Amino acid sequence: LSQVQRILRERFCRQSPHSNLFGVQVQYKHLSELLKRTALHGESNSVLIGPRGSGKTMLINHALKELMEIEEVSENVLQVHLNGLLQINDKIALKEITRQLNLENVVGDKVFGSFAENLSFLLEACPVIFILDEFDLFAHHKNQTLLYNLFDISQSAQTPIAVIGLTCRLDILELLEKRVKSRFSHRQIHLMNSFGFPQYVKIFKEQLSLPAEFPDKVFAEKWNENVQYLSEDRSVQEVLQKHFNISKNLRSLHMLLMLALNRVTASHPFMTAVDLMEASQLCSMDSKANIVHGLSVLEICLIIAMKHLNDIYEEEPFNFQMVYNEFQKFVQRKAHSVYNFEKPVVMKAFEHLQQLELIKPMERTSGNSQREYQLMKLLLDNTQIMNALQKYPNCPTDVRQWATS
Amino acid sequence: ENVVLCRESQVSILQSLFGERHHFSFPSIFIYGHTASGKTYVTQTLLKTLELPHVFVNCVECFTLRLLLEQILNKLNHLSSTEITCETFNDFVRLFKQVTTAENLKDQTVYIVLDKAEYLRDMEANLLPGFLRLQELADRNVTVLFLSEIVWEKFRPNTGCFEPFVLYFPDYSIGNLQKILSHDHPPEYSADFYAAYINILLGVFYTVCRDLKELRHLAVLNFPKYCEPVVKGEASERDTRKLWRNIEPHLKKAMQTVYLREISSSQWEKLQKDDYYSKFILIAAYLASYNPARTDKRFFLKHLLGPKPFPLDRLLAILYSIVDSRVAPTANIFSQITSLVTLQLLTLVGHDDQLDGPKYKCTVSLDFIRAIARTVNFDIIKYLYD
Amino acid sequence: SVLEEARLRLHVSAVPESLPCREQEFQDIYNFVESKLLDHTGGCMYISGVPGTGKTATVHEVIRCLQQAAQANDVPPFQYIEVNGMKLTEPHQVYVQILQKLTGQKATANHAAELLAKQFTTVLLVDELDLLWTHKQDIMYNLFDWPTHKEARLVVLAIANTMDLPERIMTRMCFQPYTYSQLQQILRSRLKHLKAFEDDAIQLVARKVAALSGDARRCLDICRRATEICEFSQGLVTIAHSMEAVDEMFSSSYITAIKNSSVLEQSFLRAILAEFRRSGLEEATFQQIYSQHVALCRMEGLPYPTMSETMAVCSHLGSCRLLLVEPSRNDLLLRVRLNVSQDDVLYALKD
Amino acid sequence: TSSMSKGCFVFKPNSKKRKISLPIEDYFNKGKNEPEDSKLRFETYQLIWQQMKSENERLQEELKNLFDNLIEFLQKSHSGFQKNKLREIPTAALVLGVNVTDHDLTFGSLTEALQNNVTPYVVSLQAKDCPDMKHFLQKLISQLMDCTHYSMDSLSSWYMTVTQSPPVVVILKDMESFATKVLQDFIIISSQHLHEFPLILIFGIATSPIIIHRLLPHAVSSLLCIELFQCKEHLTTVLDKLLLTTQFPFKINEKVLQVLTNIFLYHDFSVQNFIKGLQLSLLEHFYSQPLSVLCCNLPEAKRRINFLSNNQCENIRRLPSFRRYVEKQASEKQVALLTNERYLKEETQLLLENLHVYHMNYFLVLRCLHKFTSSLPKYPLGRQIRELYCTCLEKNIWDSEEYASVLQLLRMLAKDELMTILEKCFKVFKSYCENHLGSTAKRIEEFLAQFKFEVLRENVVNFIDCLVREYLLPPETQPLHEVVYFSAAHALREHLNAAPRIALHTALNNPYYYLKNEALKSNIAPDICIAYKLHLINLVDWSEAFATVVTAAEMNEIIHARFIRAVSELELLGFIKPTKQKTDHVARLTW
Amino acid sequence: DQQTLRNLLSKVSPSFSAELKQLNQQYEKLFHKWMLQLHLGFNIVLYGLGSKRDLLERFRTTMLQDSIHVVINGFFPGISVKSVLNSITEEVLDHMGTFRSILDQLDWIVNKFKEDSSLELFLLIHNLDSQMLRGEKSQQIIGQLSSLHNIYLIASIDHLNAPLMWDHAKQSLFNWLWYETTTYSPYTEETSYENSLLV
DNA sequence: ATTATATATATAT
DNA sequence: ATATATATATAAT
Ligand SMILES: Nc1ncnc2c1ncn2[C@@H]1O[C@H](COP(=O)(O)OP(=O)(O)OP(=O)(O)O)[C@@H](O)[C@H]1O
Ligand SMILES: Nc1ncnc2c1ncn2[C@@H]1O[C@H](COP(=O)(O)OP(=O)(O)OP(=O)(O)O)[C@@H](O)[C@H]1O
Ligand SMILES: [K+]
Ligand SMILES: [Mg+2]
Ligand SMILES: [Mg+2]
Ligand SMILES: [Mg+2]
Repeated sequence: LSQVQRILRERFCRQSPHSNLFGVQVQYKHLSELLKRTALHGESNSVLIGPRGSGKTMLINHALKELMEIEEVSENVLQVHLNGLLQINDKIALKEITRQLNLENVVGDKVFGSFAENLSFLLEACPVIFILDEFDLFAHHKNQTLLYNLFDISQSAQTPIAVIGLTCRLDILELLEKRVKSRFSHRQIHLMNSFGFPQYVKIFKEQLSLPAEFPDKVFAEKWNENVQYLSEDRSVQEVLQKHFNISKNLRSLHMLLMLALNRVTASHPFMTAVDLMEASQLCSMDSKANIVHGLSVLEICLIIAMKHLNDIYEEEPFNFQMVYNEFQKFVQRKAHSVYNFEKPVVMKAFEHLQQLELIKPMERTSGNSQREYQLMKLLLDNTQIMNALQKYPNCPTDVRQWATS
Repeated sequence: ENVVLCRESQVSILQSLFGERHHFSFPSIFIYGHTASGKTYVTQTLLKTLELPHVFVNCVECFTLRLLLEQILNKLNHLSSTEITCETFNDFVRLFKQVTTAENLKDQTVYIVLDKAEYLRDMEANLLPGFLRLQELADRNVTVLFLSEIVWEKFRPNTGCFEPFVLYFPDYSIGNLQKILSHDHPPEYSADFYAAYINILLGVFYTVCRDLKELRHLAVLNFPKYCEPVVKGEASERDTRKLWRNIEPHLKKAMQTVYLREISSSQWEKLQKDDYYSKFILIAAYLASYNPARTDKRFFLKHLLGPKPFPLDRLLAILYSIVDSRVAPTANIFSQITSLVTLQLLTLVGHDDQLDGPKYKCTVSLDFIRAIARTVNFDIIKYLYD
Repeated sequence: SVLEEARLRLHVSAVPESLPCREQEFQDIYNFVESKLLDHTGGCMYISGVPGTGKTATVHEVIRCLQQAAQANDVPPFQYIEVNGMKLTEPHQVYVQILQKLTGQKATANHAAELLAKQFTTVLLVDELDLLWTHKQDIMYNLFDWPTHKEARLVVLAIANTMDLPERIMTRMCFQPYTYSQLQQILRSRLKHLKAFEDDAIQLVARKVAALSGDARRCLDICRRATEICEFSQGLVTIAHSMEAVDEMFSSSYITAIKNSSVLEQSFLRAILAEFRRSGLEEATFQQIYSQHVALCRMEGLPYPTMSETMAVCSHLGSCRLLLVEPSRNDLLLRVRLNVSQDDVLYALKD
Repeated sequence: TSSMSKGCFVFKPNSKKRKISLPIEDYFNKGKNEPEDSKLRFETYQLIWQQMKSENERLQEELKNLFDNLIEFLQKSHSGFQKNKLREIPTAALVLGVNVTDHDLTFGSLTEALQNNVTPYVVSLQAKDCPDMKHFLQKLISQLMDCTHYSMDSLSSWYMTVTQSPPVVVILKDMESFATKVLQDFIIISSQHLHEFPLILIFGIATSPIIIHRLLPHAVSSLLCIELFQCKEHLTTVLDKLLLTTQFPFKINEKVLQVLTNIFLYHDFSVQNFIKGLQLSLLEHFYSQPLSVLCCNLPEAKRRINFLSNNQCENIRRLPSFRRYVEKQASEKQVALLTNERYLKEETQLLLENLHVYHMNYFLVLRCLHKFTSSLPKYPLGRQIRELYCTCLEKNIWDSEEYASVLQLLRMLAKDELMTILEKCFKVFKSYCENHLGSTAKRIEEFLAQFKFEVLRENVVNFIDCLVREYLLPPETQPLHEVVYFSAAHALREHLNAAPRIALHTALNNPYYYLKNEALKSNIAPDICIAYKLHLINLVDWSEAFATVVTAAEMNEIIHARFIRAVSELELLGFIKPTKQKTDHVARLTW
Repeated sequence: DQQTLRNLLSKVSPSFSAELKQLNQQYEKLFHKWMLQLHLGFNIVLYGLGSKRDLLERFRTTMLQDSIHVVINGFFPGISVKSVLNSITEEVLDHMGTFRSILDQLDWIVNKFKEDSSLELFLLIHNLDSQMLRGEKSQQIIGQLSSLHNIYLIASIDHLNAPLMWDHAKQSLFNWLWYETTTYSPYTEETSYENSLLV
């Protein structure tokens, strides 16, 4: 159906405010009590919140939404968003604050002696909330001037200000300087994924569920029931265990559900256990084994020689002349007269491997050395070599015999 | 005009992921594959077929971060409808929302396909996370594609990023290559006549090449040689063992000559239609680089692992030992040593000092030395090893 | 209520008019500046210490009391300048700021330097001496060299965080970190007339912070958050609330991040530990760690790991800084170091 | 003034009115012999040099064969783009020689040839100002303009603007010098916009054409269409039209010739250094000889004889060639010449025409001898006109025994071979007109008119032997030869190439040679000359050995501080580098 | 022994004083031949044993008295080809600016020389074999300076292996004229900086 | 492979 | 146009 695809494509791709919170309640309480205290009083506080995909932008957006429904709040609060990937300098960062506070007409051509004097005139023309998304890249500026000026204006000035800080770094209080550390109230909120696998199974049913404001109720009843029957199936639980064994992040699950929904149309109205099984295979693909399947026959013959070099002269780099000499014994003695190709063609096979980056320079110096006699290292492990040879579509008989021997 | 052959299921994955126009797709898809497996062709034809407003950008072309941003911006402003300038990535995101709010583009899925993605990492550290998370940043219903030839785990930055859903274009097999090549027929001959030519051509050339681009070019050039016995009248279309025996030895010379670009394709079409002190000093460095210093005294006074760097005081000592005459240490003979370096026949290593920097190497092959030795009537073989 | 005035008092911005425990330094600064203002002579001062001592507040009380003495006609009147190093965009902008503060005219930095050199009862204040450093060290040197001239009649006060600073330039009054007694005096001093805290919480907070660092802002924030966690349990702020607060602001979340991890990343960390036991070094390539990790996944019973998935596992562990890894542009050559100690990892994985 | 904590010491003549400059040739006048002789010698030098530069450049222009093939290739490859993918960029690989210096004219000459025939836009790039892709493209767009962050879309927009048809030609002078990265990038970007930007690339290659494979890998080398194009022959022509013609008055001796030929064949092929060599010799010849104003065109040289200073007339009298010439004469003729300068003037005007007519006689017989010589197999005297010129200038050829074996070989030629030889020899006489050998041209035509073979053949052999004995003769046996000749062999040799290391090696081992004051016959030496000969090296013992020697030769510490300076002098020279195996252990001479 | 000792230790007697006092005049004869050959497109390097700076400074006092000459000392420790370019481009032209590149500055110098023939500059280099100027790029900048017609150059090399810094393309940029000038005065000023780095 | 110096561009004075 | 910060190249560790 059209509207089901619309709602869960907004839910899983363009990640959107939804009411459900799993295992972040005390964290939500501390953040809410803080923004309430900063938004109502003249109090100022600072926060450093969690690894990737752990719902950092989820939790703040609900809280500001919940705060904004208060009629007194919505009249007299101004928000400013700054991301650490967009604004990599304080000059770019200072321009955004004048624009987002709608004071770009007010400031005009006025000249300010200092960075703080520019920020001081802005605030004096009603609390203000600052949100600093992806905070660890603000802390790699030259002198952390934006970090100091936001904390100092919070700690001393009367104007109420909140500095919420969003990072992925557990060692976040070792990249900041001493003086900013002293002005930072050490208020840590931890949205770490502390929930179990039975709790992980319950989330699987709830996120793949249509809401109650859906018009056509009779399809919505049987769709919700069909989720309930599949949620208890043993077949879905083995691949759900595999993905839970990799990661407890819900973004990997939202990757799984979109590809399983990809196979639902008017001809296939309800999901099947086969669809989730087929969805698991695409995400679990191994990248390096796929490339070796698509190499040429001669390109396979080089890497087995390069495998054979690292078992004798262990952890020692090798050049082309190491490789070509090893290849010559296999053509003249081990196998047969065919594949005794010339020296200029085998160069292309080596020059195509380095283009695909299965082989990396030990030392990179362009122009200093020749195409041959350049020390090179194999980036492909021995485990991936033997498995890929077995699944090669028509691998020649003696070539695989050389690989084992 | 353009038809995709033996790419059905992968394509169906692409329009399945695309969906309808108002729907929100993945923020980032990263497509990886070999040298020719329909990365450019399938994606470009599929975006043009559905009339989805899309921008195709080569990354190698735009060598500067700046060049890449207006190239996306200008091409989208043609699609909606003078010159928009943006320097940093922040001004790109602000202006991208400005161009997308036009009436044709407010409720559709705008695509930015990028080709040759292995160079984007060298440009800047924060560019590659910028495009992967672009739909969350811009909030304008955007999908970004990544055409590349390298696996995803190399692309991953150290600090982490949004993860793209990884697809694979599968390699063409030996039958799969055959159907694509036997589609664009030459009109004057039959359909089964051209297929048997493809059958024998892949007989020689599948071993060294599974590239579609190379084999199609090799198929065009040797086709006049294949069809000349029937034109002369010795054979017919049903005399297959006549036709394959004419092209049999001809193709085993194409692999050495045309395939390695020694004789160019322009020549190969026409060929069937027509039916003193510098000489010693390079020898001296070759004896300097490729010999141990312990046996130096034995050879003169009375190759694998590559070059070994040598001092100049060893070099000049060998030079006076092989020239059977008094040689003055003139300015030119010291000027002539560094003429070989700038000509790349020699190379200095280290660069610690220049006049008191004795280090050099002899970067030239064995065959180049044996003719110069033969020119001046000198025996390079006698001094190399016993 | 009762607690809301405790929040109002405990706020860092509410500096008191009379500061406890910094009265001798107040008098000594006051005597040095009164020995230099009344006789119309130019001198120099340097002050340093750890950031939490209270330098700016005490010298601001100094400049206020001289201003009040100036209003009462006790001393000849003085015009006042204050500049902070962190706030400025550029190190050379000090000259243009001193120029506009003293005179109406504005100029470029080198023109301002020449006008200030030609110009020299003004009382300079320079916080944050460290960031005005240049490889010329010209700004630092002429900041010391300007007031020592009869035309100048300038007194310079300086604030920094390393005491051994003005030797490398080619007196040093000092401020000490707070101990138990001064800190407990401050904490009772802000809540002198409100019955809101128990003294056992006061001594635990003061003892903990003076044991760790010796800062004031840390104490005021731990007390303000302790009032919050007491307000959840509804009074009187007991020992339990402050004990919960002190390990809500001082405990490290490295080990609890290790606890709540998935199965395969913990297996990866166990593989790192085992490979370090086998080697004895701090350096181990990604191939060596993976060669142990496949054996661990074999023995535990996990499905056999692909390397393009263990690479994602290693990148996720590096992104949260539990490991130290190279950027992944090279693969199979990633030498890994444990960012955390072996004992914390063995404490976290055992349960 | 030259010493401060800085590296710039420029002096300026400001604040004083000396804006007027000193004209050139005021420094030429080093010895006061005549003031006005020097000005005329410098004018004759300038005229002869500009003539030899013009006839160098015109001859290098004539040696058109190469450009005809390249112009045809340029038009043919663009005929495909005229008709209209994966088009290969057509490229031309010009193999220029090892003579790196010569390439500037060779690349310079090709510019106006292409600019006149096929294309109006030809530009040149060098690696010295192209390190990266931003710099490689910025230089290209600026040179394209006359004939903002520009890109390849800037190139295509410019091309549509100015054409509203012809190809753009871009030549790379030194492909060895270019970095690998920028070459691999430029080929790929240009190929995908071949539809709106037609590009054809010419590469200046110096080495054999295998350099393309090393710099450019196979994945890029198949996007090009490589076609190949291609000093000993250039040198023989330029020697003939500068020295073996009578149009230029100046000549050189055999030892001066031997010096200049040896730097070319042995060290490095460079015809511009040969041009450099004779330009110094022309400068040195009008400097050492005062009466070298007579080295000009012959009607002017007789005019110069008429008006002279009296010291110049005495200067004419003291030539060794002149002194040998007056001695052979009668008794009365000697006192006729020595006393009266007017009788000297008329005799000299005859002798310069005897000098001039001989040089008209000389080479036009050498050209005929080569036509015999190059026909003969096994080439005894030489196969080249440069080699044959050397062996007869040094000494008479028949007086050497090498010429007799040539005569014995020349007797054994068949009838057909002689018909080719005497056809060419008669053609040589017709080629150079106003030749002073009339009867000979007739008898070479009479021998051709004649066509018992063996008896007439010996006349044909004895034709050439008598002729060369008349005219081939070394010019040291001719009076007033010095007026157009220069023999300072060591003076030219050391100036072009000398040996600094033997200047170091001789002086240290032998103090006596530049201080001829019994300083050495087989201790007493300057400070660098004692410490050198001691070593040919731990510094404590090396200090003792110096302290042993210098005290023998001559509370002080004078001897120890000398050891400090005269080893730090030596490590400034290329001898001493400190090491850590001992306190010092180094030997960088070993020769 | 410490370096301070030599300043009071100025009591060394030359042994063969009379005969070395003869080779300053004989090489003073060769001044005018050099001064001839500079104007016509050649260049001079002095090759020998001794300290050629004495004959070079003797050449300045006698000859270049009414010219815009420059003296370059490579034996100075903090010397660069950057400094050699900066001396000309700020003082000789009377220009007051900075340049983005050594190559762009070199282009501005060569183009300003090509525009006007009225300027003549004499580029004296006492030591070109010092390790700062030993660079092929530095010698390339000096050779692109040297090839012009309105600029002149005298040089001296002390090193045993000194022609390493010229190949065939640079032996064409410098039109060298080689001169045996072996005075036997000792290296005094240029050994001063080197005396520090050992005992 | 990283760190230091030189250099190329960009930005602020 | 001077000066400084950032980016890239070359050189040394
Ligand atoms: N406990 C949870 N409750 C509800 N939703 C969750 C929870 N954990 C994860 N999610 C979902 O996973 C996604 C998390 O990504 P989100 O955009 O919120 O920020 P993030 O990716 O954690 O932060 P960053 O982008 O800075 O790494 C959201 O769509 C969210 O709905
Ligand atoms: N399904 C198909 N049917 C017909 N032709 C095809 C098909 N797939 C690819 N081709 C042809 O193969 C050629 C090369 O394919 P493509 O341009 O996708 O290479 P590529 O993989 O993008 O190259 P690279 O890996 O270097 O980026 C195209 O010119 C196209 O005509
Ligand atoms: K010159
Ligand atoms: Mg987020
Ligand atoms: Mg492609
Ligand atoms: Mg302070």
